Amino acid sequence: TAPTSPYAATQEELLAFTTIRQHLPDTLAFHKFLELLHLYREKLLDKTELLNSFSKLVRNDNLTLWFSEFIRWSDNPILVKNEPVDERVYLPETFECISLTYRKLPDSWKQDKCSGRDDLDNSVLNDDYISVAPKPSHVKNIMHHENQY
Amino acid sequence: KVSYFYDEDVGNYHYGPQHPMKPHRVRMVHNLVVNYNLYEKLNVITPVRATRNDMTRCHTDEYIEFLWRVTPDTMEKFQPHQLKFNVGDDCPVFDGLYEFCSISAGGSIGAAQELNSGNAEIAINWAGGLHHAKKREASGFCYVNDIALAALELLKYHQRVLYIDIDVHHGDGVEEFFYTTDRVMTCSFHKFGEYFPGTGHIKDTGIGTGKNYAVNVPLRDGIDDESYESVFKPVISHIMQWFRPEAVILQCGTDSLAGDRLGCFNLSMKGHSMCVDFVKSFNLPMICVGGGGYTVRNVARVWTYETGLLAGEELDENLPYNDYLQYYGPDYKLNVLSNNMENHNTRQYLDSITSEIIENLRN
Amino acid sequence: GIEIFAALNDFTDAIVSVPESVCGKFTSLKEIDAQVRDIRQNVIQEIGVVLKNEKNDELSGEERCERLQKTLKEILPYSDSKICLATDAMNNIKSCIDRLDAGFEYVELEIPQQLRLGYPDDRALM
Amino acid sequence: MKQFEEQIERFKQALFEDSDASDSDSSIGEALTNRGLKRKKGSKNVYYGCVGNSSGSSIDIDYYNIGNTKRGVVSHFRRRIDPEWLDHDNPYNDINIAEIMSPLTKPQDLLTHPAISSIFEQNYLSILASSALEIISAEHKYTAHLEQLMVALLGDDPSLPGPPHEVFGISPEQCRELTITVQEALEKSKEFIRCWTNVRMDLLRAIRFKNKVIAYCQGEDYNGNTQV
Amino acid sequence: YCRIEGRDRRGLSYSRILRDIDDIYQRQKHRIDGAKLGFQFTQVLCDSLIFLNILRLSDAQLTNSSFYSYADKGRISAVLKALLSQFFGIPLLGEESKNIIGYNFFGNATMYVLFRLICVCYSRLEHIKLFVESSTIYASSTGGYENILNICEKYLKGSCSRLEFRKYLQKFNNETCYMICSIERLLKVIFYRIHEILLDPKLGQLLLLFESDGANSVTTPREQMVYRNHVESILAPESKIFNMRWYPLEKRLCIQQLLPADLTMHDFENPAKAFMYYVDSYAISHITEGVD
Amino acid sequence: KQRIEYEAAVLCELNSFAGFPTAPIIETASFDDIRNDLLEMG
Ligand SMILES: [K+]
Ligand SMILES: [K+]
Ligand SMILES: [Zn+2]
Repeated sequence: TAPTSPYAATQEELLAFTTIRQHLPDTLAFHKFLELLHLYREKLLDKTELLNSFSKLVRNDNLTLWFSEFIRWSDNPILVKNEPVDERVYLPETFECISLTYRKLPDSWKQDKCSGRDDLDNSVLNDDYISVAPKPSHVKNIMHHENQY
Repeated sequence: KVSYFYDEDVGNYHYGPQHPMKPHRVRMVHNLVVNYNLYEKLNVITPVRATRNDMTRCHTDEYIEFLWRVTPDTMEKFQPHQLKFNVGDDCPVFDGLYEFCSISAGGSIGAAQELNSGNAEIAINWAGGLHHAKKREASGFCYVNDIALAALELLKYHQRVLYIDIDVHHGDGVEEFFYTTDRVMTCSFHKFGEYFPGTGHIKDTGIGTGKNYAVNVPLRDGIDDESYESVFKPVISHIMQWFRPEAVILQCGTDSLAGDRLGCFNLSMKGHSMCVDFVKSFNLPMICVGGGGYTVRNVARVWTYETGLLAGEELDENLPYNDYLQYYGPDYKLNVLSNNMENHNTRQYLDSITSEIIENLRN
Repeated sequence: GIEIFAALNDFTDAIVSVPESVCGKFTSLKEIDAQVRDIRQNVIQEIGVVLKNEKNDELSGEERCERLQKTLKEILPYSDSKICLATDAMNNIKSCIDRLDAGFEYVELEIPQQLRLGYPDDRALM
Repeated sequence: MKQFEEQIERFKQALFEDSDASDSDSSIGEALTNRGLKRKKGSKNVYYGCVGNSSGSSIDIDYYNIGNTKRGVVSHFRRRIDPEWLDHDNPYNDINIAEIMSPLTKPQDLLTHPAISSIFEQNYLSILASSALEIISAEHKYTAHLEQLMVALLGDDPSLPGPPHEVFGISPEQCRELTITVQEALEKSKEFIRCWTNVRMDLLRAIRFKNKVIAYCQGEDYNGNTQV
Repeated sequence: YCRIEGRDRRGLSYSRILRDIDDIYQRQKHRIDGAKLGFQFTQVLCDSLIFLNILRLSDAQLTNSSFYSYADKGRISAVLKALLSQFFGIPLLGEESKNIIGYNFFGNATMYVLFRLICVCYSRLEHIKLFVESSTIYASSTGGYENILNICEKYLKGSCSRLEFRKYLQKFNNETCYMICSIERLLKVIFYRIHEILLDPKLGQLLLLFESDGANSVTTPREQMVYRNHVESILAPESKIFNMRWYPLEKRLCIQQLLPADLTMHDFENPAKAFMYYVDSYAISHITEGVD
Repeated sequence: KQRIEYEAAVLCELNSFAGFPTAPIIETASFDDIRNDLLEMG
């Protein structure tokens, strides 16, 4: 039988919306209502302003409440915090270069210890040079993966 | 008399929902080794899980302890510290991470200890060889860098080690580990350009007393068996002439085959196994680890072939009925082919880089 | 009326279900079986030298049996693994085959005679 | 009112829309970074280090609820009727689901139906049964010797009338330990065989039924062989 | 095959074409890198038989499609023939004035896309012919290019399948010869555009207007400007214009995109000529051309 | 047989209209059954 699309319109909501249009005395009021919905879709119409115009077109309180319940409206102080990222995620590219990719380390980073190192590994392993890969900036011809079989 | 390390648990781990890296592939390999009756020609061992004191000779104790304490359901207190250690997006946190790291690193250190004590010449750890993980952060699907630990173990008895790398990506963790020493020489054959990890330039050949003792072979798209052979045999031969290694760590990544998920080469099973043949033919102590490989049917078949050929046997062409047989349809053969992808290496280019390398190696 | 072949359509699913259980178990066996063969050949040679008592006479019968005793003690933990795997496989295949058998009992009923006994003239009967 | 239903569903989808999304039709190729090219269909998976981008915008899945269960779907290769797309661009072209999943309805169809015939051409039972025999035989070569030693140690050996500890000089306190361990070993080795034999005999029952059916659904094309 | 075909199909998308031309135009208008205004697409169409080859392939494929009823095949074939002959002038000291007057066509996005497709098809066919002739292996045959044409003819009617097609193509070993298979895709897009024009009721006058301007000798501005105002009026108030100009002397096709207040003729050899054309525009043109 | 016959129609329709269906989803138990199980375990 027929398939239900994702987030498809349910029967209760379609019923309620057609009763909303019916309470709206005119097809012009219904068209204005579609205009409200579309302008909210096109990022020119706010949420609360949609609710306000909806109420000033429906002039009915319970339908305003049903809308505010369907719109999922919630008035709370929107909190925006700005947290910087940890120094170690970008600091490498301020280090005095040695070659294209290997950059000398600063003394504050040669100050943590590996506890299982014996006298051999303190003379074979590399301690003060990192490998800072290069960073694209503005790539402007992107390749795709074309083989679809 | 080939030591073959394999822990039964490693095939039960799981990186994430749609991640490309599946340790399960290793299990598939074993499931063809058993049904190919290679179980009897190999000295099969079970690795001793590496402790925490074993893993912090390369890495830092802070990073290793973070790996120890973290947990996928109690990382609401670690979530701040997550990306300080590069963990989280393509190196996720999953259930049982530290166990998997200990399994792989323990396999590698065990192989090195087998070779040290004459108990064999060739060792195999198909579930190790993660060359991207750095000293203080994860990097590109790898958390602990077992190969550096294997080499740090080998260097107790042997005097000069050679690390050969035929993963299409560059082996940056290993190269950066031993970049200022002459006792280990790294050699990589990697696609270069707009590619991960973006290092590996033909002028990066070590510092300090490590000068000239690294080798980067920056190839290009579409390379195939003959060109790869033509650039692989000369450089390897001159390294064995002039460096005189005593131990060989061969990294056998298989994302350099034709059809891979994240690869851009055109090798095939013959083109890939030529490298194992040629490096084996020098009669040296040889550890032979795994690596990349993200199309798992290819990885299984190729690694099975290379094990049957490292032992000395001649496996059939057809495939023996096993549990993962239907992964290999519709042909069911141990062969991995190549496609008509167009090469991008003009002969003049290959010869130019080969001559530059060899002229570097004369010191 | 006209008959669907429900049984003949389930038969083809049972016939596929059968091999998988035992597939896993067979491989798990081959491993164990292959890490025990040297000890078994040891045991066979030992029993032979102890039972002939006249063909390989280089021993002290008190020790020739302490060796056999130790070797038998070594092989004991493998027999338990084999027994667990054999009982698992037995149960799985038992259920699957009960299903397949119950099916074939019916698929032989809703199939026309001429399709399993031939036409009443393609029978020699001298 | 179908257009009105489509409008209501579209408005519901707009409300449903996530806080952060990808609007541009072009997806991010390999591209190894997101700077500049955010809002590019998959740029949340990309950053500085970014081994690659495994998920392309061609395997993306859309869920549709039917009855009580939701079924995902690959919706990049829909009909999407347009000038640019040819039929042979579709990987799943000419994969007929209606005839792969269809029932038999006719016995002889067993030999022509695509999927079923691909099923009666596997010989996985004939491999497993022979593997079972190969496994039983080595075990039995071991059990026979254990059994001979047992009848010797108990004493029911026609060719050994004396006391068993004498015939191979050992203390009568060593013979009891030996007999105990031999008994355990023999009993376990017999049990394994008794189970594996049932496994093998049921595999053989399956093989017998399969061949009987292959021979029934051949009518007058019955030449003795039944290798599909 | 996959890289070529994927890059191809990803190239000839309606919106992608429009966005390309729009980006170039926007870069000109503001002189970002010193680039001044003018033409945004230029290309030379030398041969006259290649167009008949394209017509042949088109009719071959059109007899074997399944979207259109019996009459739309005739309609679309006719429309393609007409727009080929009329515009491109392909046969289906007192005479140079023609070759000095560039013929003008004004249309909307559909027409621009149609003409971009046709130029692409022409370019690929011509590159094919040149490579068959100059390359000294398959040129040695009498009609290797012609053999290719006949094979494609065969295939497009349903007389040959795609496997033989591709394996035979593999004989050339050439990506340049890989480019022959794309003709089916290009033709499908073209037929679609043309059909959506035949249902576009505003089409008629448009092409009719084209017919009208195929009769003058050498135009004075006012005629072209009132033509352009006609076209700009026939569309809704929002639309753009696309100008396609044909130089039969050089046999060159040039394309540009014009918004309300844009210059149609960019080059004036003396300020008096410029003032003349302006005053004419101020007189007739709906909005003065050349004003900021 | 009835269940297979229903699923075939569902998938052919979903094939024509929306896309090509992937493998059946692996989902949890029902809400009712989870409830009853937590009960009898409680
Ligand atoms: K080095
Ligand atoms: K490499
Ligand atoms: Zn790799």
